[PDB]
Amino acid sequence: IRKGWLTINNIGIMKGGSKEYWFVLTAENLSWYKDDEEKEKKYMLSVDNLKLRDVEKGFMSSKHIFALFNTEQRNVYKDYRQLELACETQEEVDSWKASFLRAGVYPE
Repeated sequence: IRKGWLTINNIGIMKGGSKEYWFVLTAENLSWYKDDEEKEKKYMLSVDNLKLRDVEKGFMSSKHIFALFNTEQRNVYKDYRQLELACETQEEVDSWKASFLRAGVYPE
């Protein structure tokens, strides 16, 4: 339902460091790509069995941050941290959060 650039702050330490990925969100799944060519299909998350949260109060304010997480089903991202997603502006974060909620991501 939505396509665009989206930064991930929590990436495995072996390949860690905040990185920007091309992200496609649809009703069924979350698809991550290296670039807007939409070729790699490196990894994905299921829309169902996910929860959407705001970032911790007092956390870094250099980026507009929100996170995807879960505790009830085995649909969790790599067990390193909660999937912290970030954007340059608040509008992009709100757009992504709304798209996730429409897709079927449970709020909080």
